[PDB]
Amino acid sequence: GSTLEDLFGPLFYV
Amino acid sequence: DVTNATLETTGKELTETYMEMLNGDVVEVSIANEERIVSLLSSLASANVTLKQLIGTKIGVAVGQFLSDGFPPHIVRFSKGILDYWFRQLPEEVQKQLLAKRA
Repeated sequence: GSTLEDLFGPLFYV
Repeated sequence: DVTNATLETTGKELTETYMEMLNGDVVEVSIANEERIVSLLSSLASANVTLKQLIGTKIGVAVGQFLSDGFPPHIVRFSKGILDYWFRQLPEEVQKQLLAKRA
């Protein structure tokens, strides 16, 4: 399934 | 919501602006590019973006590029707040999967 990196790029964090 | 087409062209222009500014590894920030970045981003700071649009338009990825080391913190804060808002608007358990797979 989608990862946070798929949707927001490899630099984004929560 | 916003149309896919608005998000998609904005994502394309953001990525093209990003790529233009890279002098090899080093980000070069002109006055005009600084101002073009803000203009592109501030059109997205009022958009409600869906998970499907995040998947299809890649707008979150295009905004996320401007969290990298070469950009001014004014721009990096803007990109971070835009992505924070879109992530929080996602359904709670979707937030939990994306987070949990990451831990």
